[PDB]
Amino acid sequence: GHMEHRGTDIISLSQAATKIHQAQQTLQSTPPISEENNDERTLARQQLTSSLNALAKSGVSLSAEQNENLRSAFSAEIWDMVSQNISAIGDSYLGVYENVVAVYTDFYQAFSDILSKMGGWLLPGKDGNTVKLDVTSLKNDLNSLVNKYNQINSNTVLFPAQSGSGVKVATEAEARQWLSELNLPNSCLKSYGSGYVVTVDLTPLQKMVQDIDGLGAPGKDSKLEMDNAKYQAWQSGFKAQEENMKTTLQTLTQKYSNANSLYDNLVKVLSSTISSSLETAKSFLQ
Ligand code: NI
Repeated sequence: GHMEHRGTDIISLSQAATKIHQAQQTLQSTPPISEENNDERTLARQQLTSSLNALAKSGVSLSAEQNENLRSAFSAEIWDMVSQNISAIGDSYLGVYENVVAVYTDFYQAFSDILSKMGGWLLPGKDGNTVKLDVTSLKNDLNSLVNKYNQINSNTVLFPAQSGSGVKVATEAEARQWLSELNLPNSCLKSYGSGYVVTVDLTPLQKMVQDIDGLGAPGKDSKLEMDNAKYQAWQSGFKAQEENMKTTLQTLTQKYSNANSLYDNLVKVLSSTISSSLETAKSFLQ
């Protein structure tokens, strides 16, 4: 125990610092908006975990204070506990949030694509005080989106994260915990086979379709002639529902960001611990 090995400690600590910094760069730069991006993020966390596994085996020494920092933050042996703890947070918390954003991203794009058609569904009325709305084309497109995202598959499931040809499901209790965590309405909790899933919120779309039927029966052309005031009042209601979906997506992306920030704060604790150890290896008390 009397012979030092600063050279090898410097190499081992440097190696770990580098891998941790690379994983951090990935997790701060790569948005969780596609399967491909999330694969990159998951790989970055694997690279971090592996680096801590290697560091644990390297025999670098921790001071009492560094030891304590690690125990406190993550509540050879110490590094294995740290690796286990951060791995759980990455897989079970951050990785679920990443799936939530990617799934919602594509859903919301599908909605955006319908909004892009609305211009063509609003025509001149019989005179300057009236309009003609293609209520049939609009309702059909919304109902189609509802139908698509009312299914249970990888396009629709927020939790659990999906992969392979089955449907991964959770216990009701675990699913409700995520429902609460995500601040989603109760309609998002769905039974599937032996368990439960959490899916996208269709309620504003369904409300839109209801308000369309509320305007009254279309004419012979499947379109609805409307006085300007009535159209304006309907448009206000439609926008309100668009706002609801926008708000939902916003909550979810902010919560993802905070999950990513929580993981990053742990990474900072790692980097600071390793940096302090590197100073120790380089320092000579006179
Ligand atoms: Ni010795």
